[PDB]
Amino acid sequence: KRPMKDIGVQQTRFDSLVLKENIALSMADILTFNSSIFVKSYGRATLSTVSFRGTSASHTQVTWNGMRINNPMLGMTDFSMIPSYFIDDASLLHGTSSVNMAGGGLGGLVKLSTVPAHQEGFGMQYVQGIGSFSTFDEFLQLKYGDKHWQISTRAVYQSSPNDYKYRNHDKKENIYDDKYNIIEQYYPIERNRSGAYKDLHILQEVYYNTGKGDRFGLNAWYTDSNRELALLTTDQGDLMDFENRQREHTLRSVLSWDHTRENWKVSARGGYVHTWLAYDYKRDLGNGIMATMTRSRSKVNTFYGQLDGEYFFSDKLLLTAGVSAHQHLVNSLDFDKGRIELSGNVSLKWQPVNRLGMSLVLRGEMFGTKWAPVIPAFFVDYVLSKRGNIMAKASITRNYRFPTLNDLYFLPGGNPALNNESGFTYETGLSFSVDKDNVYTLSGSASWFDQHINDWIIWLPSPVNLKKVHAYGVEVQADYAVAIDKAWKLGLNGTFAWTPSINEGEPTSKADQSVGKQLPYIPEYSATLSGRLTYRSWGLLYKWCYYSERYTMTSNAVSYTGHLPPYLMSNVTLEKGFSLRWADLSLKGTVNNLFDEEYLSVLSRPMPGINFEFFIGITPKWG
Amino acid sequence: CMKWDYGKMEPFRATGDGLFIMNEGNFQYGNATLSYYDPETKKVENEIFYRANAMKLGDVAQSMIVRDTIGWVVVNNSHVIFAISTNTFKEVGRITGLTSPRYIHFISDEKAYITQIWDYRIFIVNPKTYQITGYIECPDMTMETGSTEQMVQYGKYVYVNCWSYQNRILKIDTTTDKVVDQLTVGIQPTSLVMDKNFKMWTITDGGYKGSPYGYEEPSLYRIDAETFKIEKQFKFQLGDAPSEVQLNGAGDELYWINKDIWRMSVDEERVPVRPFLKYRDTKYYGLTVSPKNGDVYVADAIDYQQQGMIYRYTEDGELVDEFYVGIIPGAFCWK
Ligand code: CNC
Repeated sequence: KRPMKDIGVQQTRFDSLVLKENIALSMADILTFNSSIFVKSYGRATLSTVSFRGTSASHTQVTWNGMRINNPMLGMTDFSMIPSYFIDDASLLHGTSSVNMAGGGLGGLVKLSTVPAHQEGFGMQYVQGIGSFSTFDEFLQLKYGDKHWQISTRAVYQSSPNDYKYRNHDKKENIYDDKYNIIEQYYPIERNRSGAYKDLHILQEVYYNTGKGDRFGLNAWYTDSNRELALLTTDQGDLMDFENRQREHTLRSVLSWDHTRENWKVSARGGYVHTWLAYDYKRDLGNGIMATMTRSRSKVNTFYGQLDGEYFFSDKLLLTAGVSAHQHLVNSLDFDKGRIELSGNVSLKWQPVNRLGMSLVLRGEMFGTKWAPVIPAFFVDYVLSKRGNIMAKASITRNYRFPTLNDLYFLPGGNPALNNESGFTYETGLSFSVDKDNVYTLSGSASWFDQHINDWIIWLPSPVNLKKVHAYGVEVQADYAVAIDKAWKLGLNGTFAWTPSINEGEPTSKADQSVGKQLPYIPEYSATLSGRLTYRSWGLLYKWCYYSERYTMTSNAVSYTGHLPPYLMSNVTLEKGFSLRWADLSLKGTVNNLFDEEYLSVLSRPMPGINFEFFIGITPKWG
Repeated sequence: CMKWDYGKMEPFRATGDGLFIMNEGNFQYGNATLSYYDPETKKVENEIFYRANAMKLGDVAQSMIVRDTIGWVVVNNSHVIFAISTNTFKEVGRITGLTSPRYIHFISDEKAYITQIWDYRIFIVNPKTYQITGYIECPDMTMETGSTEQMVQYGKYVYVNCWSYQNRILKIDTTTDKVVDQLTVGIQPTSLVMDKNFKMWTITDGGYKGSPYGYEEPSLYRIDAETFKIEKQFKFQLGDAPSEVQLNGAGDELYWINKDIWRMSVDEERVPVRPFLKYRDTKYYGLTVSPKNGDVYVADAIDYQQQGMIYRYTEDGELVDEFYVGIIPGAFCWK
């Protein structure tokens, strides 16, 4: 059933209709409503932070076509800048499973890739989206194929002013009189300010297949972003002449070569990424002069190469090896230096009997000039019962994460002599699948994980290490699909995660009420539920997300000005498809914030009420 | 399956000679808050501004000035200075339309100077019409690294220091509203105070290695009032970040953190060796001295992301009290 590579591995797979369901969704929205991951984002087209299994953002690695995507200076990825329509395949490697491909993925790994199409001749697609607040979305697809070549081109453009009206509960405007006294105070109905944005993404793919076992590929991805940083809720006055801007130009390229044979296979790969960052903070004073108060520029160049192998001694024994190299040449204007990163791994997969299965992974790393202890990993898989496919899993590892480039080389606070975090993990879980005779398909899993973080890197008046953290909990997910009638289909996907994140560090000072406390901005509970109903050409989709209370203080103390209520959101989409002569029409209307909540997900960050969105999709048909 | 957030007011009736604590809060969180402490009954009220007004204070509260029964709370990251009553904590007004103000200084009942960071101008406001009535241009000051922090007046002049990315203190003539003379000190003079015998005390930060001006030994100065000169300079050795050299009620005794809380007298000589409070593995962020009895309050910020604690010590040095306030207690003011 399962492939030899997937032995004793806990992961979740995003299928095509989840990713290709809407052109306005970034990967932050995909992970929010389709997985138990916590995503910290105060709206649309804004910084999104992923906390995976009770860890920080720096503990989650992102790879696009095998090349790591995390910003080397910050160590974290902004998931809001990755359109879902630019991703054809996504996987989520949980905990120990991240060791199978990456290094310091203490939380986990997010594996993104682009898949070759199967198009004969020429074809194209155009989708246009119109919604509230004067938002506009466009997406254009061009492709061609002739059984050896596969050329594709995509473009995504998104723009909006972000001037939604919200009722402000954190500020009171006062009505004066002839002698400057407050007579009445009312909660104003303001609009989001300094929130406009314009994004451009272009993706180009060229694929070649000799048909003799050699496959070549080339992907190029260009990003042009122009976003403004919104004002806080507690910001006073009609403050015009104040602009924030974060321009961001970036190019990702990967070259791939695959050489396959009877039982063995070798894959070579190389890439290059260039990034240019620009932050502005200006004020218009006087009459026409616009003085500048903050100006930051940064340029990052990275070269990537990788070589993988795989050998089959038989159908019940397997060997893999691989070497990876990254070189982050950073020339940040306003320190200019970088790191060389090497990783190698050798793995043995063995299937001694039909039920039992074992796997052993050995990985070594060397970042710049400092080696790391060998990272081992053992995965074991056993089949408790063939009837209901009840299966048991277990794993264990000792993972290490290197400090980011700012933790090492930075202008105000640049400690070079910094240790690397370590984490000891062990997991166990069960799974099942009760597929019946085309009536329903129910499958799910439940896994327990216990993980210890040591030498966590934190800045406090500057890396100071410390911060021992204990992360554990239970993950549950289940899928269901039943055909009520010959024309009605229902699908339910639900996930749940109880993820305490307790810090066990020695009490700093004497009044530290933080030992044994939940970490800030990490919910203890999370749940998602997605329902899809299909009737001929009609389709109704329901998305629901639940986050428990998120604490803004390490002491978890009750405060009036720092309280975040549990987050519950509901989105509904209705889609209708028509079949014309020279084209196919797909109409869908999206309703976000169905119940019109006046809420606050991130402290002092206003968020819109009920808003709408309407899409038109045209796919020409030819001979 | 729904979410909500409102607010409700509360009738505070604070009396006695209390102490106001301005909790800065974190940065781009909007959790700055104000606290009140009563030294007689040892009772502390947190979040007095929000509780009595049903609205948040703002972001990064910096300082506060009490004139008669009206206190002016300046909020840095919200471009606002709130005017509240010191007996009910009700809002009496606001000054809005500033560019990250630092401090306010009233030179007359109809005029007041406000100093900003990231600006080369010193605002002039009317504390009654609530409007800006002009600006003061600091020479050789650029918008990129503009900074002026604290005001002390001496007769017809006003003295300021230029902290962030600056090494200069300026003298302003209030009659003509112009900068008349300049003085040069070490890198980043943090705070400026005046004593009973008319000698300004300023203390210079180190630099926090990496800064464009580079690092320099933190120092202490005793600039004279009438004529600038430099009179005397003190050396504090590298690896330290001293600041907040405010005086006592009588204005004849110095107090600065510099790791071990020091206590120096005016018209004296080189720094003593015995600290007022040697060290008890605490992270002291700010302090104040009571003008009534002489008790010394020191603020502990712990880890900058939780409720801080203030310790109350007598003039001798014995602990009397300790209590919790908002996040990062930054400054103190006496009702
Ligand atoms: C100690 C500290 C603090 N800082 Co500095 C001071 N003194 N800071 C530092 C020191 C070390 C930290 C560092 N290397 O950045 C010090 C002096 C080097 C530093 C730097 C600066 N700081 C500055 C200022 C004045 C401020 N700083 C505070 C944030 C003032 C803080 C007070 C406060 N109210 O928050 C503060 C007391 C505690 C921050 C903290 O660690 N929080 C705990 C942690 C959870 O927070 P965090 O968000 O993860 O921390 C990061 C940021 O706060 C950042 N940061 C600090 N200052 C800034 C300014 C900007 C524009 C940005 C984008 C980030 C920062 O530092 C951390 C590392 O990235 C400030 C609110 C204090 C105040 N009331 O004056 C104020 C912001 C004022 C304003 N309206 O802009 C400087 C201009 C001073 C200077 N010239 O050295 C400078 C700006 C940096 C630059 N790019 O030029």
